[PDB]
Amino acid sequence: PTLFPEITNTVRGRFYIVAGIISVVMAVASIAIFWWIFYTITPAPAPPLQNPIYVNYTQEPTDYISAESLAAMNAYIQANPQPQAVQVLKGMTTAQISAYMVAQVSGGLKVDCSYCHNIANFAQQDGYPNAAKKVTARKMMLMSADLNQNYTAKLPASVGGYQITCATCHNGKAAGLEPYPIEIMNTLPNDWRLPLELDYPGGLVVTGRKDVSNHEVEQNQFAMYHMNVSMGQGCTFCHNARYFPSYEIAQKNHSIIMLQMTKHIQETYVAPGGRIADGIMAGKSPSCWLCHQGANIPPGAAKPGQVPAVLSSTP
Amino acid sequence: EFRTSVVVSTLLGLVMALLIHFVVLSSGAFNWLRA
Amino acid sequence: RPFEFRTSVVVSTLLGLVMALLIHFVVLSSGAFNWLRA
Amino acid sequence: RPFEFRTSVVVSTLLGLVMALLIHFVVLSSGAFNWLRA
Amino acid sequence: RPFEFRTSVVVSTLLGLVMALLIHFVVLSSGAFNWLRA
Amino acid sequence: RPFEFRTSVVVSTLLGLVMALLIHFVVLSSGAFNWLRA
Amino acid sequence: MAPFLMAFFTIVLIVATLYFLSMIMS
Amino acid sequence: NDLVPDQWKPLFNNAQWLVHDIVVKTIYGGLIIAVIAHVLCWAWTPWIR
Amino acid sequence: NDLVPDQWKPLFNNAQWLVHDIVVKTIYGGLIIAVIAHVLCWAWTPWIR
Amino acid sequence: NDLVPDQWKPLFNNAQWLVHDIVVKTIYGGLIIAVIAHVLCWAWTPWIR
Amino acid sequence: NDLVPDQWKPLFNNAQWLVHDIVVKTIYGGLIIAVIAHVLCWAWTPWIR
Ligand code: BCL
Ligand code: BCL
Ligand code: BCL
Ligand code: BCL
Ligand code: BCL
Ligand code: BCL
Ligand code: BCL
Ligand code: HEM
Ligand code: HEM
Ligand SMILES: CC(C)=CCC/C(C)=C/C=C/C(C)=C/C=C/C(C)=C/C=C/C=C(C)/C=C/C=C(C)/C=C/C1=C(C)C(=O)CCC1(C)C
Ligand SMILES: CC(C)=CCC\C(C)=C/C=C\C(C)=C\C=C\C(C)=C\C=C\C=C(C)\C=C\C=C(C)\C=C\C1=C(C)C(=O)CCC1(C)C
Repeated sequence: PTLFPEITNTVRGRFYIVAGIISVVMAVASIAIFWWIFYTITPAPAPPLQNPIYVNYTQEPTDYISAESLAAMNAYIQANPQPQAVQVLKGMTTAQISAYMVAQVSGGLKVDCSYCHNIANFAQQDGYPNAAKKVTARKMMLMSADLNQNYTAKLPASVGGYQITCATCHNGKAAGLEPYPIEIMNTLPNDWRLPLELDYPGGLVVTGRKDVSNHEVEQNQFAMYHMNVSMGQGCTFCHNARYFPSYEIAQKNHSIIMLQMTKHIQETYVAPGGRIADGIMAGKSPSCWLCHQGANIPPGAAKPGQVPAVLSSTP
Repeated sequence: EFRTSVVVSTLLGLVMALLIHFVVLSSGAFNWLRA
Repeated sequence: RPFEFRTSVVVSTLLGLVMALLIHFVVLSSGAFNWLRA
Repeated sequence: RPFEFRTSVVVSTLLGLVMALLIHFVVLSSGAFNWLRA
Repeated sequence: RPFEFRTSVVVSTLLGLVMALLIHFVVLSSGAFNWLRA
Repeated sequence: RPFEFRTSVVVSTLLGLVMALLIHFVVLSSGAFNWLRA
Repeated sequence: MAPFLMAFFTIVLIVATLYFLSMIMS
Repeated sequence: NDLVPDQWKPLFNNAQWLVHDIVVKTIYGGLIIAVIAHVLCWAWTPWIR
Repeated sequence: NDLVPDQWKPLFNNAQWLVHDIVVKTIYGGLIIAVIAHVLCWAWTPWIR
Repeated sequence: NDLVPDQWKPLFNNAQWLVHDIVVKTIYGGLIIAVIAHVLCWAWTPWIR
Repeated sequence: NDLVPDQWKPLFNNAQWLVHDIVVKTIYGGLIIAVIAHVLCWAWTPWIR
């Protein structure tokens, strides 16, 4: 009893039913078993870091700190209770100074205290071969305070209260800090560097200028793709792409503050009247990548209220 | 056609094998090729 | 026949060459062997 | 006849040349041998 | 005749010229010789 | 005849001109000679 | 009870398939 | 279709039957190898856990 | 197709059978070499660990 | 196709056999040279280590 | 093709044989010059080091 005798009686047509059924279940089993395998063997995307001090940077494998150094540190706190000859870091007990120095200062550099002072006497300034590193670190703390009070303060609270600290630029490396690594120079010229020469509230402006051409537009686009890499959110993160001169998105204003801040870093600290002398940071001109590292908020940026008050955006 | 089913099944199997190998190797779950 | 022998030969040889290249490149890039200074 | 001899010759010769170039490049770029100031 | 002699001549001559140019350029760019201020 | 004389003439003349231009440009760009303001 | 129900509905699919394919394959 | 069983004569040519036999035996060998590979990979690292 | 066994006569030409024999022997030699290469690479650095 | 052995007569022309002989001898010479080059490069700098 | 040896008569025309002789002698001269150039460049700066 059938109405499709060419489909249910004849072996060729009768076979077509089984063929279709088997192909449908074969394709479904294909897709289902693939996605099953993929979801069972693939690890869960790593849980987002939750450290009290930092945004997404952790210092806590603190193996880099010798035992002799942590031992002498708590001994020093036990005996010396207020700090002795602090030049920055004015409002902190030697216990808080010590906790900050291990969590943020050496936790940002991932180095022992013997990297910067003699562990017998944390207080002595020029009694050891590594005193130059301590004066460099003190000047860097001054620089951090200056960047926090003079550029992070101008950013609204909607951004957050995140403050620049050691791990913000060092990210676990004491020396050998490389802004502009080869990872972020994918389609840019490898020689290209951020043009901190210009006056930045209007330095890369190109639209309708008529006194520039595609060469300046190309320089502008190199800088803008550098910002794209430094903050992975792409090009509309601070632009309404229908009109780039527009300040619609308000991350373009934060970026103006940040451009002024990195220009200030280069002019005041990288090369104050020449980088060879009287200049910290080893002639390493800054980049947005140096601390943002592919995030809109730098991973090594400290959460609001975690840096000392002297280094804070508001002191 | 039997040739069509053979082509489709063989290509699906090869694509599946490559996909599963790549998913398993990228997962870093099994200790294969220093993972 | 369902398949010309020349077609099967071309397909099998090309698949084998592509797979040899792919596996060599995956193994080289893995850095798991210390071959060619790894 | 499954395969013209001229076709097999062209394919084999081109494959050999491409593979020689590829292997030379890979070995030279590896920096694993001091060939050509490496 | 599997291969016209003119075809083999064209292919061999072009391959030789391309290879001579490629090897010259690789050797000159290597800076390994001090030729033409290298 | 395998090779028309006109064809060989065209090919040889074009190859020679291209090679002369290429070598001149490589030598001039090398800055190794102090010719045309180095 | 979801695994129970998915198994239930797949076996009803299969048994339905055996029944009417048995008729078609008669 | 002389070598084909009369059940499958409407579907299989004479040459298609031999190639089908090769395909079936290859699929069976590959299935045995796949079962062995899965048992070995399970004894090594269970993926279900 | 005389040289071909009558089992494979529906599939293989006379010339295709000789080329298939070459392909089979090449695949077998390559398989032996591949097994040797895998044993050597395992004795050198085991990839499964 | 007289010069061709009767085994390979279905595959090789008379002229294709001579060119094949040249190709085979060239491949063999290149193989010997490649083996020598590999032994020399190994004695110089082993790549497997 | 009277000038061609009967071994290569299936492959070479009468005119193609003379051009082939020119090509062979040119390749040999170029090979001698290339060997001399390589020996000179090695005596100057060894690239293998
Ligand atoms: C390590 C364990 C991993 C995993 C990794 C893999 C990998 C890796 C593979 C599979 C593949 C499969 N897995 Mg799985 N699999 C896992 C968990 C599962 C689970 C389960 C719920 O846990 C299931 C049901 C399956 C199910 C399956 C089937 C879909 C398939 C194996 C049989 C098959 O149909 O193809 C059988 C295969 C054949 C019939 C092909 C035969 C081919 C012949 C042998 C040629 C082989 C190529 C040969 C080298 C070429 C030589 C040619 C020369 C010219 C001579 N996997 C876990 C997570 N799974 C295999 C697959 O093929 O996917 C389609 C495969 O690639
Ligand atoms: C890559 C594909 C190559 C090819 C490679 C081979 C190889 C190799 C062989 C053949 C052989 C055969 N091929 Mg063929 N063959 C090709 C193209 C063709 C075509 C085509 C459409 O034109 C046809 C019709 C054939 C037909 C045939 C028959 C003449 C013959 C017998 C097969 C058989 O009975 O299988 C039945 C047997 C099986 C299906 C076994 C299945 C094996 C599975 C994969 C298990 C393998 C176990 C494995 C070896 C163990 C792994 C252990 C590891 C070492 C750890 N081939 C293509 C070009 N062919 C066989 C031969 O001639 O014998 C001398 C054989 O050795
Ligand atoms: C070092 C160990 C690495 C690894 C690296 C490689 C590399 C590298 C290769 C493979 C390849 C293969 N590996 Mg593996 N392999 C590993 C782990 C595994 C494991 C396992 C679960 O652990 C498995 C099952 C396999 C399985 C395999 C097969 C897919 C294949 C070898 C047999 C094959 O079919 O091709 C057999 C190959 C042939 C039949 C080709 C024969 C070709 C002939 C001999 C010509 C060779 C070219 C010749 C130089 C040209 C000369 C021409 C001149 C004109 C004369 N590998 C580990 C991780 N594997 C090989 C492959 O070919 O992939 C397809 C290969 O390239
Ligand atoms: C790159 C391909 C070249 C070519 C290169 C060769 C070479 C080289 C040879 C032949 C030879 C043969 N070729 Mg041929 N051949 C070509 C094109 C063709 C064509 C074509 C469709 O027109 C045909 C029909 C043939 C047919 C043939 C027969 C006339 C003859 C015998 C083969 C045989 O029996 O294999 C059976 C043998 C095998 C299949 C063995 C398989 C070998 C595997 C790879 C194992 C190798 C082991 C390896 C040497 C050890 C490695 C160790 C390392 C040193 C560490 N050739 C193309 C142009 N041919 C052979 C010859 O004439 O003998 C004088 C041979 O020497
Ligand atoms: C230095 C050692 C490097 C390395 C660098 C290279 C380089 C470099 C090459 C190879 C090439 C090859 N290597 Mg290796 N190789 C290494 C490690 C390996 C290993 C191993 C697991 O360790 C293996 C198995 C191989 C395997 C191989 C084969 C794929 C191949 C050599 C034989 C071949 O088939 O072509 C044999 C080659 C021939 C038959 C061609 C013959 C050509 C004739 C002689 C003409 C030559 C050109 C001539 C100048 C033109 C003159 C014309 C004028 C008109 C007269 N290499 C290490 C890492 N290898 C060679 C290759 O050719 O790749 C295809 C090659 O180019
Ligand atoms: C300085 C040493 C450098 C180097 C630089 C070069 C340079 C440079 C060249 C080569 C070239 C070659 N080198 Mg090398 N070579 C080096 C290391 C090596 C090594 C080795 C493992 O170390 C090897 C094996 C080779 C191998 C080779 C061969 C591929 C080739 C030379 C012979 C050949 O086939 O062409 C032989 C060449 C001929 C037969 C062409 C003959 C042409 C005739 C003579 C016309 C010449 C043009 C003439 C001016 C035109 C006049 C026309 C007027 C109308 C009259 N080189 C080191 C690194 N090598 C040469 C080559 O040609 O590449 C294909 C070349 O260009
Ligand atoms: C300054 C030295 C530079 C250098 C710069 C150049 C320059 C520059 C050139 C060459 C060119 C050549 N050089 Mg060099 N060369 C150097 C080092 C080398 C070395 C060596 C290993 O050191 C070698 C082997 C060579 C080899 C060569 C040959 C490839 C070639 C010269 C002969 C040739 O074939 O063309 C011979 C040329 C002819 C037969 C063409 C004759 C054309 C006639 C005379 C017409 C000329 C144009 C005329 C003005 C038109 C008038 C028409 C009016 C209607 C009347 N050079 C150093 C680095 N070399 C020349 C060349 O032509 O490249 C192909 C050339 O252009
Ligand atoms: C946090 C207050 C802070 C400290 C401390 C600090 C220290 C420090 C040292 C000791 C060096 C020299 C390391 C060496 O071995 O040479 C150093 C160098 C660089 N720093 Fe720094 N630094 C601190 C904070 C910051 C911040 C917030 C930035 C980013 C603007 C920054 C940047 C740099 C750079 C660049 C260098 C040069 C690295 C080089 O390549 O040697 N530091 N800092
Ligand atoms: C996307 C990759 C991208 C593009 C494209 C882009 C374009 C662009 C133009 C054309 C200008 C000049 C416009 C003008 O006339 O005012 C411009 C200037 C700025 N941009 Fe930009 N920009 C792109 C990406 C980004 C990203 C991701 C940021 C923010 C992180 C950003 C920011 C800025 C800022 C600030 C300016 C003003 C600079 C100036 O000197 O006034 N852009 N961009
Ligand atoms: C990351 C890494 C390292 C990856 C690598 C791992 C892998 C996958 C390696 C792959 C290896 C493979 C696949 C090698 C393949 C080599 C081949 C095919 C060589 C061919 C030789 C062919 C040759 C010699 C052909 C010669 C031709 C000749 C002599 C021509 C001759 C001629 C022809 C034909 C004529 O008209 C007339 C006569 C004349 C002599 C002029
Ligand atoms: C990245 C990771 C981890 C991947 C995991 C792995 C996965 C996913 C799949 C793994 C393996 C797969 C899919 C392997 C496939 C292997 C094949 C197809 C080999 C073919 C060999 C074919 C061969 C030897 C063919 C030889 C052909 C020859 C000798 C030709 C001969 C000839 C032909 C045919 C002619 O006319 C005449 C000329 C001549 C006689 C020379």
